Amino acid sequence: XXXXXXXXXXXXXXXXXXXXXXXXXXXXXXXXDYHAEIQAFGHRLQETFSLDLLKTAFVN
Amino acid sequence: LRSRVTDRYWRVQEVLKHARHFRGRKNRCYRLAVRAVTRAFVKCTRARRLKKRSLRTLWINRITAASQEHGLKYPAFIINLIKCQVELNRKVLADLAIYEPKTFKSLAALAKRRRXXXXXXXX
Amino acid sequence: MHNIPVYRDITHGNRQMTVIRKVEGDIWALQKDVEDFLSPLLGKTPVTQVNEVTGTLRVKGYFDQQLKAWLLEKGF
Amino acid sequence: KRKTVKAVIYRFLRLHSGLWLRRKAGYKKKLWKKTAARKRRLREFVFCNKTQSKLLDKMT
Amino acid sequence: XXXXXXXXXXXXXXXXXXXGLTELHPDVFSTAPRLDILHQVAIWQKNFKRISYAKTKTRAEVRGGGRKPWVQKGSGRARHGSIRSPIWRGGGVAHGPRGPTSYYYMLPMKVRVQGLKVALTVKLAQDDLHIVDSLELPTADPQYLIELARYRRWGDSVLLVDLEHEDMPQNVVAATSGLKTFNLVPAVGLNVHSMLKHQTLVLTLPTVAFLEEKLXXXXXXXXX
Amino acid sequence: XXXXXXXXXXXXXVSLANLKPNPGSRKPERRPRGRRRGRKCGRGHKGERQRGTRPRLGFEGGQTPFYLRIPKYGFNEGHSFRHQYQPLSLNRLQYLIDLGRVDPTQPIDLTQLVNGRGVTIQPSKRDYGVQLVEEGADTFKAKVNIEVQMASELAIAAIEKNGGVVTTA
RNA sequence: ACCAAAGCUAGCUCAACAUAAAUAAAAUAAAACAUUCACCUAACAUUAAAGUAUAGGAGAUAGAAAUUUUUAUCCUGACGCUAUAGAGAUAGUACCGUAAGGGAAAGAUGAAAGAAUAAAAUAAAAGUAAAAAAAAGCAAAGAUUACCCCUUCUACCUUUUGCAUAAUGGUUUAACCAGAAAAAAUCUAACAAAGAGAACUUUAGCUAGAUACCCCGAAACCA
RNA sequence: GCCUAACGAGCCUGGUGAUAGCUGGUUGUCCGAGAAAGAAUUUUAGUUCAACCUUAAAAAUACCCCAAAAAUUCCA
RNA sequence: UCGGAGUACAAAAAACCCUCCGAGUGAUUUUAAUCUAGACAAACCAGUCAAAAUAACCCAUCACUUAUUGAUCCAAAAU
Repeated sequence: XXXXXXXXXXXXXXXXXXXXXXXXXXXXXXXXDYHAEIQAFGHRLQETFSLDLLKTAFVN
Repeated sequence: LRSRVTDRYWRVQEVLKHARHFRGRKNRCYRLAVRAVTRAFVKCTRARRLKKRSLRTLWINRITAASQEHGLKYPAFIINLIKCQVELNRKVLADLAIYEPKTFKSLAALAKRRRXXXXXXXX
Repeated sequence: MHNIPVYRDITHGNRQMTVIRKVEGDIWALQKDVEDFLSPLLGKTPVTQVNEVTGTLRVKGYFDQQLKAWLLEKGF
Repeated sequence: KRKTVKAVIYRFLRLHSGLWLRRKAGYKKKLWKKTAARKRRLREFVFCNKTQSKLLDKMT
Repeated sequence: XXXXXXXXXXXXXXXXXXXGLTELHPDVFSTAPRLDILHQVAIWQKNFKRISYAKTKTRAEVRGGGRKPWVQKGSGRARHGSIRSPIWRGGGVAHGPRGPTSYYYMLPMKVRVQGLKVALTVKLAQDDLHIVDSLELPTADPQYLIELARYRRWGDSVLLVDLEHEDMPQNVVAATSGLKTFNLVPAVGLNVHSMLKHQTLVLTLPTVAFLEEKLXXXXXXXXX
Repeated sequence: XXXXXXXXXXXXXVSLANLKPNPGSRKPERRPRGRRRGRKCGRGHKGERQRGTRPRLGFEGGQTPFYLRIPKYGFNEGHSFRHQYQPLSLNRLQYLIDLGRVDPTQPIDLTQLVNGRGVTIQPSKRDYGVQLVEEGADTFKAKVNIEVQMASELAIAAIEKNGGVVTTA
């Protein structure tokens, strides 16, 4: 349909003159959970312990 | 019954999107944009074909220079490298001819050594 | 009624090919029997089966007499 | 529907197999200097060439 | 000879009953359903229903005149004839639909018959076909039909072929009134288009009788 | 075998969207638009072949036509006034006897032969006769009466030999 | 952001149903032309006979008749199209010609002016913004710097033995605009000595579907 | 010469979308193969079958070809 | 339009407003009756050779050797 492509072209052209600020909560598209992040963090790096301290480390 | 709709306008939009940075109507008008695009692609192919030639010539010039610094010419150095069973490309040889004068000096020394040994064995 | 279908297929004007249609039972076994039967006689076994929703047995030669005799005596 | 050319229908004969037949020309006149064998073989029939036979077939 | 045995479940359609037993022998069944025949039948059924009312005007049918707008040479302009020409924006199209036609064609009887037969086989082996002794709708209300379709877990689209069109008002009245899911049609009016339109088929004993009679007579007429 | 394989798996119920033709059923009609054949639409460069005014068929280009150089005969004269007679083989007849068709003498006639789909329709044939040309007559079945317009010598021979009756009208 | 596009609605085509007189030509086709020419002026229903019987510079083409077969109303619209499409039509007006006659262009705010709600502001054209160190360029690419000089390359199309050619066409942009015919055949399916919905064909045929033959232009002739 | 600003025969409308073998034109992708001359024609700027070519199938064999022989014509 | 000799060197074919000569027939004697294979040449259409069988008897020379003609439809001495 031409309406969806005109709307997509208008949104993509509207984002050029307007730049929205980066948001931390809406950053990731999928749902962000603590356990998912620390799990991947444990799978990537060699060894990871103290999940509570790890979560606390990213807390400000 | 069909319609022209957005098809032609999108094709023109694409061509003009590829026609950016061009000078004059060629970055504006569609036809001149296409005419310039064809030439641009032909020149892309041709220059990408001759790029190896230009780089090769440049490398040959550099190696010729570095060789002439040691008292011998380019062809003699090439021959000596061939009889020395050296398959080293002229790119790396030029890189050594720039950054590492010691290696090229060693190769030139071995070159003059092989040349003098051949000239002494022939006599 | 008449016993079995027999299809004489013409691919071109002067060119002729034989075509059989599935009747009773599965086509594979009968095809194997056709191969084993035509192998000593013809010397080769160029048997090909074309199956969409039904099937077609195609060979190179004219066996149609032996075809009719076989499918008669068998009863299929 | 198509109209068959009568010019072909009169002097040509098509068989059931699609073969065309025509009379040999030249028997009509000036037979005085001609050999009797020539006339004899010109009184018989002859089959048309396939190329022209197809053309005459399309007209019938 | 392979005899197919199909179980006919008799439903008294009041509620909560799936229990019924009748032994049916649908010799109409075919081994492999033909997709090509079905497709050709569908395409044809779509074809003879075309009105072919598309119309336009060729340059000869244009109201405009055939006068030359200017001299051929010396004018400085391009060579041009009447302004009703297709090259002119005041003209029409030459290849246009304007010339009428008929998109239908005559399909062999054996083809369409084998089409309905094969389609019936498709609906049969797909478990979407059910056979009943009769049909009862005492209350005759939409809610009853809906809750019946939901409780008995019938298909999303069910084609009901039962009546001979000459009787049973109580059913037809409720069945033909404001129902998208269920469709009605006489046993003598059963067609392949209607079957392919729905995902589920429900037939009664007389319907199956006349159907198998017609289909056996057509298969026997096509085999002979 | 295909019925069991089609009934075993659960398919999509074959919606109208799942209808597909067999391979090579319908041709992908060629459209002249493209860079495949440039601008001439396969008509070639110029000539009268390009134009829609191209010369009529049956024309040799101005030289004396093929059909005009051919003499005349009465081949076509026949197809008009010829007396039509259709030959029938005794093999077909004995085949009809073997098909379990009507045995007795009395009902047998051309009409019954029409109902048996064993006759040739002659709508464009005026004054249609019926003839019998002998074939497949070896050891054919016996006691069968046949009524035809004019029967050939070997036909009457073959029929009478096995005890059949030839009725000439 | 400027001239600007983008947002709707009149409107109609076609099918069905209801309801004061008197042989016209020619251009053209037969690649010339002369006898000839389906066609058109008024009456002329279906199937089949049949593109047959015949006619024709026996060339192109024209072409029946005898005879055959047929059938009751009631059931309405769109795999037709929108301001360049469909009628020309918001109209035969404005305007042109002495006259006959020829024949156009032309509306959008919002539910409500209650007159600042809208939402993009990108088509060809100039403004915000010009060339820039003694340098060459069918208008770019490889390098190179967030720009350029240097090096590598004889416009497109048409027509032709051959065109960057000082041969042809084009100011640019938008839009409009030019391959629609199945006999025999190849192919996919139905049945098979039969196919095909009372019509034809047939020593594997028959039936159905699917595959190939585009536009503009005269000088003139006739009424 | 003139007959409503151009008369070797006015203009308007209709036949008419007259006729044009000519000239100017004919739009998306990819893959395989791939043509420059035999005789005729009120014909040479056009046609009709050969000289080629392409698609889809079958049955064959074909060429480069030495001495037996008449640059080739034939064949291991 | 056609035939022969060169251009066109040891089977074909091959052009030019290149080059030599010839024909639309002339005459003398015997006379070519029916049809079966199989080939040459050949775009179409026109041109050459001919074993052998049957009925009845028992084509040939010059004009160097070959040329020396005409495909359809339509008319006539009569079939």
